[PDB]
Amino acid sequence: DYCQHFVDTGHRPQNFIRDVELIRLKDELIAKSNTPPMYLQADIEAFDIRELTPKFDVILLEPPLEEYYREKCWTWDDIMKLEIDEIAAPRSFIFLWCGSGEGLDLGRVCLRKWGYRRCEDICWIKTNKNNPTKTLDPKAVFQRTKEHCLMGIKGTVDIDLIITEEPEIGNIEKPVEIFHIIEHFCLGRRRLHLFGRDSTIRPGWLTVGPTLTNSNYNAETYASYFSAPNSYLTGCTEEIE
Amino acid sequence: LFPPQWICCDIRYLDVSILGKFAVVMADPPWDILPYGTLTDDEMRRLNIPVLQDDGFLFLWVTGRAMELGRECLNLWGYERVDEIIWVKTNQLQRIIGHWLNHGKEHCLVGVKGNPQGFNQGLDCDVIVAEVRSTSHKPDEIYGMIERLSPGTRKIELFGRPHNVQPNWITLGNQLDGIHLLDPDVVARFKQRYPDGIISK
Ligand SMILES: CNc1cc(N2CCC3(CC2)CN(c2ccc(CN4CCC(C)(C)CC4)c(F)c2)CC(=O)N3)ncn1
Repeated sequence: DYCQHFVDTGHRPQNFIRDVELIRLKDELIAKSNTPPMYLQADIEAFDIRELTPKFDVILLEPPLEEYYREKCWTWDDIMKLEIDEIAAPRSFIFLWCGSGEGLDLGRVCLRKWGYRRCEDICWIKTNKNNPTKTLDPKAVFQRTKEHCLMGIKGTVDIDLIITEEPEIGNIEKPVEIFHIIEHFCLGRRRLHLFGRDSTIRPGWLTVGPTLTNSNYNAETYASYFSAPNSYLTGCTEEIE
Repeated sequence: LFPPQWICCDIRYLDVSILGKFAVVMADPPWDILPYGTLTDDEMRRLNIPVLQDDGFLFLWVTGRAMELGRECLNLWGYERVDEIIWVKTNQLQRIIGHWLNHGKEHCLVGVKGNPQGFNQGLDCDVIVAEVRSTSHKPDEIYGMIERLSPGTRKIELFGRPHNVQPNWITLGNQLDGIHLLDPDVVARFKQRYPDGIISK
């Protein structure tokens, strides 16, 4: 009984999970297929999203929820009004970080509002092996030790769990493992990360965010990486000669 | 009456109003998403869950598309989803055991109704880690979590199997042995509503 044990010792049940065919060639294929990293500082509340082109095969959406700051926040009100479907390809994927509270419901309303159906629910379980006590949201019945990243599809190897140790108070980063889960899906090469930061910029990805300190985005340069004969690459095959 | 009690019946047709009020309801519905006896989505929507509680909590296991459907039923029945439990399925070595990702977990929505009072919110955390028993079985730790949250209270499980009977719980399911009831007021309202022991229309 790890739930009685956490009630005893403050060690969350996930503290005790162990281990938390080698075909890492797919990692190299992803890496050779990856467009140079591109990034653009932009205030997304005030930013006409349609200026971002072409349409994206993957959108990763990491809005700064008020609950990430326990000790500008975006409300689910603001998020729901983002015109995500105006920049998503007709067949495309979304990965949306919903937190652990109302987001688990409001983020499903977003996925449907923008045209997706949820096919995966990916949980970031946070261990506290390095500090066995936390203050609760008023509505909470239990202690919240996880965050949810909802996966949505519109149109025609990995587990659904990420286990890392709870980040330091006021660190809002999400585990880089999410990027590995996305890239191993091989969903295409137009990959957009809204509300990324300097710290998340990454090959194969376009990052847009208020806090970026530099930009290099140019829509014509960016669309050039996908012009024929590279328009349909999964991101997991060889670059065409 | 503290010790286990159960009622073999079809939960669609039983008159749950005879059972009184409960501080916790738990349900592991057989969503149509068939290897056992399934229920259509309207049948699920129509279950008379709202009569079972005035204030308290609902625990609602979900999978696949019931993850959205169960959010619907939970709101339709008058609840607010205020938490969500996941059970991480391990082996005996405590390593981890939906066409896009393999599924290392199962979800349980937590709903609140009314203004429940005198519960111990915060005692457990929203993650259960436990080994898989038979197929289709919830882990037993959920009852310990639920007891720590609402000790001594009347709890009712919908769609239990015989391995689910528990002290302080009344289990309803169609594969249970007969009708075993010890709470006096319940035995009363049962005899009044069913003077012949058949649950029909
Ligand atoms: C026709 N109306 C009925 C019907 C009925 N029962 C029908 C279903 C009942 C019990 C009696 C449960 N059933 C069942 C349910 C849910 C799931 C899925 N969850 C499994 C556990 C989890 C992984 C934690 C979350 C998912 C499952 F695998 C099996 C199996 C069974 O055989 N019986 N009782 C009264 N009226």
